Amino acid sequence: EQKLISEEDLN
Amino acid sequence: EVHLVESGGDLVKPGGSLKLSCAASGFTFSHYGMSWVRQTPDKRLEWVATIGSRGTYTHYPDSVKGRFTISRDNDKNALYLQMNSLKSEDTAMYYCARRSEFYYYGNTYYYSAMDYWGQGASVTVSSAKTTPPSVYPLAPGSSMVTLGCLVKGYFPEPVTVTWNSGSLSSGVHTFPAVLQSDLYTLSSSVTVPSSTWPSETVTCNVAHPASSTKVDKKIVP
Amino acid sequence: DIVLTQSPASLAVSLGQRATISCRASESVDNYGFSFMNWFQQKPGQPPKLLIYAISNRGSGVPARFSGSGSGTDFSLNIHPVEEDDPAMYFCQQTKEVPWTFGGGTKLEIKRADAAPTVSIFPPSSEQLTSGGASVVCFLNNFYPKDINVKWKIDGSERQNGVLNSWTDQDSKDSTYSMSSTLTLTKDEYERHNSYTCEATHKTSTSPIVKSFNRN
Repeated sequence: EQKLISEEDLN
Repeated sequence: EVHLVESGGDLVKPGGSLKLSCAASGFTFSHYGMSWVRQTPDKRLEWVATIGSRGTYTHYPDSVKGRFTISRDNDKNALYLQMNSLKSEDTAMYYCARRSEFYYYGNTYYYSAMDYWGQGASVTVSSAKTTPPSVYPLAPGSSMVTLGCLVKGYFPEPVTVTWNSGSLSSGVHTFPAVLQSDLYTLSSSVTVPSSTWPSETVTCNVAHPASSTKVDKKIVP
Repeated sequence: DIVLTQSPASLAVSLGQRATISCRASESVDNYGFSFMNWFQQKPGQPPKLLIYAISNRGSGVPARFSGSGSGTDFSLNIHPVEEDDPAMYFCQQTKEVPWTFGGGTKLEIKRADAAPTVSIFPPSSEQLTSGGASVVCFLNNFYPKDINVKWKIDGSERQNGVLNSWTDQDSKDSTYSMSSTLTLTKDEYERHNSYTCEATHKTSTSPIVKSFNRN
């Protein structure tokens, strides 16, 4: 899967 | 849904300063890192700033390094861009954008994907004075007819033209303004059936935010 | 810095055809298995719009007609088929490292059938007049291709001063272009002479389309 996300969902 | 609205655009003499603000809404502002990208008349887009979600990390290109500073107030859902020692080269359209990172096959990576942009804020750095434009109607010399408005001698860009306050959208042609010895000039034309004019009014709405101008020249036969 | 070179600079494609814009990078943008290559679409008067991210991922609300390909230092944007809605500016940005530089941009225009310009000529306004000014406006609308030429004749003689030209971007509804030419003169210089003519010469004919009026 490939998708953009928030910096928050990053960690 | 996601809405970013900019403000603070204006004319500024060299060595001056300006503070652009960007109103964010429709998503949890505090979870994303925002950015600012400007575009000059030559159309080239140039990333100028970016701040982290919490607002602790920030970074800029050697371009505005030391003169610009990005900031955010998550409680007020707002992004800001303070500009100092403004050169004429900084004149451009300033946009703010949301950033998204990347989920690549089971892991996460900082990506800096600007997925949403505000309408923009025009910024001009010139010593030239602010001059309202002169709005002149353009009616036929002697099933359809073409009309237009002349907008001469104003500075700086931009101005917004409209016909019948937006009622007339099709058949309209608003051309790019031209630069003539520190004074822009542009025209707009609208074509309508001979049935609607002069039977019904035809007026153009012009406006120069730089000098708080707003003329409504009704075209007459 | 890692500069991107976009080619071609502009492009004309018929409706339903394929449009292929390229983007080449200075250093390698590859990393972790992907590449920080991004494409934006900027329609005139609007803020750029995200089309693709990470080489081939479509942005939200971006139809499959748009696709990205490439690796290392070479990438390209593909639009097949091309629709009326596409004429715009397209940039390719990189984000593998600061500064995150945008490509030069590629202008995409719909290639359509030739069309003759609709010419109109307007006399200085009653106001501009009782203000010491006189500008003769001439509109050349909805024509194709973009290339056109205008000449101003006063009492039968060309003039090359006081003229201001401005082209619009390709219209999205009828793929036609428009141009505005303005001859600006002094009030007395205007009342001096008497017959003003606007003369257009477009690929849609060898015979110039002329419109004029007598100050009378």
